[PDB]
Amino acid sequence: GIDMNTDYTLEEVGKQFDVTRERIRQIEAKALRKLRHPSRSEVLRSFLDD
DNA sequence: CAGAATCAGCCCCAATGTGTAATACCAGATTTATGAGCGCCATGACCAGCCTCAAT
Repeated sequence: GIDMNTDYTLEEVGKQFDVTRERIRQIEAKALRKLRHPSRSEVLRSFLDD
């Protein structure tokens, strides 16, 4: 739910993008892995107050 | 000329407004909590080539 009124489910997103649900899942997992890769999001890691 | 009436002037009585510096039971109806169940977005496991390199 980023920069929009509401979020969209994975199936509606796949339908809008003409991409299967599993391919959408794999692309999301690749994006999450790339964000978990180091040398990035250092301020995001610093955003924890514990 | 003195009389008292109905109007302004005057006066007594009531009213509000102020007061600082950090019982009993009976019956009939309703609802929240545990009963399971359909159904599913998303977890874990494959599995075909287009996209990305090598030797001659």
